[PDB]
Amino acid sequence: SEITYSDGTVIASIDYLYFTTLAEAQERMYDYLAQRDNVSAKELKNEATQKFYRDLAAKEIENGGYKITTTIDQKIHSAMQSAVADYGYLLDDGTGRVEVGNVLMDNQTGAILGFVGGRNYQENQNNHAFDTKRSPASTTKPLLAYGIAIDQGLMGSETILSNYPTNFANGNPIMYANSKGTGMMTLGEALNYSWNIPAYWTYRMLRENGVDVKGYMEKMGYEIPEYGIESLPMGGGIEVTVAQHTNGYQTLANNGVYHQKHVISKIEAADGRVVYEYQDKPVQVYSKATATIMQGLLREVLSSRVTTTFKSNLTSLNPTLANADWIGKTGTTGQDENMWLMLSTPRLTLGGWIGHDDNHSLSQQAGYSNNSNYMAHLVNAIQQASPSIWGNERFALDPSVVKSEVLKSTGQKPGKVSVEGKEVEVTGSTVTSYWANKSGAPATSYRFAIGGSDADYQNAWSSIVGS
Amino acid sequence: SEITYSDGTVIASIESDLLDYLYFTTLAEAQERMYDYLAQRDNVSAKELKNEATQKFYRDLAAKEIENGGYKITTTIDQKIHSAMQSAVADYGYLLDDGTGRVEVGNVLMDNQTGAILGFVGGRNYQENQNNHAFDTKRSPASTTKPLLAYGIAIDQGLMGSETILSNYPTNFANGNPIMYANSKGTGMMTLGEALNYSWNIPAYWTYRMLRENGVDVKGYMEKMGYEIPEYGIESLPMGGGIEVTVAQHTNGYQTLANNGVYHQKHVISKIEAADGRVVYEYQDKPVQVYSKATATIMQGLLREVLSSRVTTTFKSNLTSLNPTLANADWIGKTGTTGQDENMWLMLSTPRLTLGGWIGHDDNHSLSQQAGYSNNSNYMAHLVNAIQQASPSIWGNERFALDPSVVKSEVLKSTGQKPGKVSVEGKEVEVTGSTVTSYWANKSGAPATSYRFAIGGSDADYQNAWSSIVGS
Ligand SMILES: *[B-](O)(O)CNC(=O)c1ccccc1Cl
Ligand SMILES: *[B-](O)(O)CNC(=O)c1ccccc1Cl
Ligand SMILES: [Cl-]
Ligand SMILES: [Cl-]
Ligand SMILES: [Cl-]
Ligand SMILES: [Cl-]
Ligand SMILES: [Cl-]
Ligand SMILES: [Cl-]
Ligand SMILES: [Cl-]
Ligand SMILES: [Cl-]
Ligand SMILES: [Cl-]
Ligand SMILES: [Cl-]
Ligand SMILES: [Cl-]
Ligand SMILES: [Cl-]
Ligand SMILES: [Cl-]
Ligand SMILES: [Cl-]
Ligand SMILES: [Cl-]
Ligand SMILES: [Cl-]
Ligand SMILES: [Cl-]
Ligand SMILES: [Cl-]
Ligand code: NA
Ligand code: NA
Repeated sequence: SEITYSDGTVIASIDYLYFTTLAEAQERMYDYLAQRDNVSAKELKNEATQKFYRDLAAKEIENGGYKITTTIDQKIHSAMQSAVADYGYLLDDGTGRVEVGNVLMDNQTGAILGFVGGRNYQENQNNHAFDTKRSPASTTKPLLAYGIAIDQGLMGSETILSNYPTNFANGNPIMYANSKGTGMMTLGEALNYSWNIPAYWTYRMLRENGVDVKGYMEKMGYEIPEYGIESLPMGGGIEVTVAQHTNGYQTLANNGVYHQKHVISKIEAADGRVVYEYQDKPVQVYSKATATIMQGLLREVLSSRVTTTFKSNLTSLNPTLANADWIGKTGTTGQDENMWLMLSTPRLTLGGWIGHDDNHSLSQQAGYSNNSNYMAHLVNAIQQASPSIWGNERFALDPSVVKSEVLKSTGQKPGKVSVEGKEVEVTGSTVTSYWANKSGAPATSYRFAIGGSDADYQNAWSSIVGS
Repeated sequence: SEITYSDGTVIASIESDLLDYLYFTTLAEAQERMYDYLAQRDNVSAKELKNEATQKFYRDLAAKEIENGGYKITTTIDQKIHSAMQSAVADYGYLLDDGTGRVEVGNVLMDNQTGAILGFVGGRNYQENQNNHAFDTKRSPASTTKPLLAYGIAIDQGLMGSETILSNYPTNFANGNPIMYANSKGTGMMTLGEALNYSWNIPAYWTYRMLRENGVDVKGYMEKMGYEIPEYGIESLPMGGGIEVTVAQHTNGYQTLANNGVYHQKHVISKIEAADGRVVYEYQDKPVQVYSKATATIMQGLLREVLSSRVTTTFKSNLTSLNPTLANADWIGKTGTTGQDENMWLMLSTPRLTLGGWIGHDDNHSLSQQAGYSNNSNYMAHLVNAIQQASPSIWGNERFALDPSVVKSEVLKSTGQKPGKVSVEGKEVEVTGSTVTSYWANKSGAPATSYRFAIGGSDADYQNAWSSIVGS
């Protein structure tokens, strides 16, 4: 039995590359054998059956004469190994040795071209790309809060949300770093800064409208045991591998269309019948309008440089590659335990995590600076190895996107609002807001933003009233 | 006659003209030193020397003396470094072109302890454009003025400390126009750290306004650093309004802050000696304490955060990517941007060196929006690295640190002054809250909180501020 690269080159006969691809090879054989023997999912639920079928899948691979075709690009995977050997030291920050996981994924197929499993398989065998699960934190926000709210037509690109101080149900303040919050802001600013309260209100709105949020997340392969959590949009109650989470940003980057992640393409018996072949099941999870609007937002998350120095780092390493159409989002857990940076061009998504195996804190700036700088170095290694793999294509608004002229101040169409009895003529600076519904944005009404108390609205309307 | 590098290697021999940047700059300055020495030797008075045909005669005589004579001219120019600077601009200059044309450039590397100029960049390519953008060009230093003319003086005079609050509330010039910053009429109260990081304008306006109300001799300070500003009675002076400088002079103001407040006059010539042994000129060390050590070291701490905040420069990010270990040196700096983005400045120091940097167009037209935020910052990280590669210890590993004379005060985040009770317009109030350490350069430290706790701000501003404070 043999395991090969995408081109056919032998990886090995039956150091992360071996164990990862063999393991997935095995899971594939497992499904196949259980299918071959008509084991129902009840018996499959059973633990000693599980052990038996696992063992049988493994021997079937050793004893069989199987050709196992992987999706791994040798040059690219190899360059990624070198990148982490050469530049992994950039992660270490005086909190101990910082572990890393990266998965490089073709956005149009979901194939995985290469990955980084950890700083050094010899030193530490944990596989941080495929096995370790950590809260994805704020990188949850585009997928589960904002993207869904837009796809449902509850929100456009320049909609306003409350970042006024507010409490969880226990009465503790919702915090972001040191801040209890500020006031109204646009989706764009909420996203660039990664504020927490606007995300809380958004998911709260989705529950109020009874939106099938599980539907969305499950179509991307996400398994979240409990959706009834106030901090869910922030990453609370969620734990994901780098591979699975990469698959989510693949969905946004591929114009809303999911392709299931995979590292095994084909398994052929000695006589050459396919025991397993990868079967494309493209799923439209977000509308093309919603995914393309989200792309324009996530472009500016990087551009703005508020929570990541990535675009600066990359410019200094390779100004040409800095000009590809990068979009992305960062994540940071509450005690700086885990940092994420997810990056896409139209062709590829590169998911990246860092943290400690025992879950203890990183440095304040581990995500903003170190992982950003390490990931720029990695992206540049992938380029050198395979020089047009990223592409210079641009993300663009889908024709079905609807434009609205809204007031900058309310994110809604200008007109008459009643403000404590005195009805007023809301006028002023306007912007183009992008929506994914039919009618675009509504007329401005008193409760114009996502979230906010009465005290907040009093206060906010006061400022707008300074006409 | 020969001009050499600091180590004695010959840059060039000087011959009469028939009828790069490095040659003409050093020659032009050698000539200025010979001018001084000839007027001297002939006892011409500096009033006699205001006679204009007399400038001409003594300038021509100084040119001739060098041409004819057998003079050894020792410059301060470090050959490997200067050479690395010329390669860096040739290799990375293109990073400055942003779509508005051929972006010109001036850089001056200075030793903070002596004022010696180790190297410079005169421009993009002497053979295409001979204008010397390091020594000749004068442009507004824009916001890079603020630490020198506004905040550093106010701290020095005891009128403000590291965590003093200043107004950024909307305010007008005397002519009724709003003071603008980018596109913003302003915000509210903010710390000195925030005013400096974002480079707001209203806090500098109020700072200079204070200095003027106090009768502070701002001119005294600036002139001790060699700055020539014809009119100090300008509202926007602390933003760079009514100031034009060369990169060499302006690098010298930053050298003064970096050197714990002690100015050394910039120079490119260290010695002229004749074949017979006469030393016709030798650089005389003349250190001047322009700001106190407490002020300069306080200012150093704030300028460290200007760069690390990355608000108006990507520099520390660019440099981290090029050379992480070099990025860990103790960098401090300030950016400048003129109103229409005509001119971008970035000034950088470690304890050992100051590197000034300007970009812009010879004809003064606009650069792109991010020319200084990103392009200059990235080109200068490349320059700082090339200097490093040429001379790996030259930037040094020393840290900037508070002088012992600095006075520390425990102060309210919200007011910048000691906690206590305040006349909040009938209803005496007890001000409590978040505490921070504030550094002062005086004897006594910060005040107890007064009603008017900030630099600047109207009656209505203070109603607004105090209302929001009290809400605890
Ligand atoms: B975001 O990563 O910028 C901020 N996220 C959080 O604060 C978050 C992360 C994990 C669990 C819960 C929360 Cl609120
Ligand atoms: B600073 O460069 O960030 C802001 N400075 C200016 O706005 C300025 C520049 C030159 C002349 C006058 C002004 Cl206000
Ligand atoms: Cl590997
Ligand atoms: Cl391959
Ligand atoms: Cl809580
Ligand atoms: Cl749900
Ligand atoms: Cl999952
Ligand atoms: Cl639920
Ligand atoms: Cl697979
Ligand atoms: Cl950018
Ligand atoms: Cl609709
Ligand atoms: Cl030169
Ligand atoms: Cl004066
Ligand atoms: Cl001057
Ligand atoms: Cl005056
Ligand atoms: Cl000189
Ligand atoms: Cl002689
Ligand atoms: Cl830093
Ligand atoms: Cl940056
Ligand atoms: Cl005190
Ligand atoms: Na984040
Ligand atoms: Na500036």
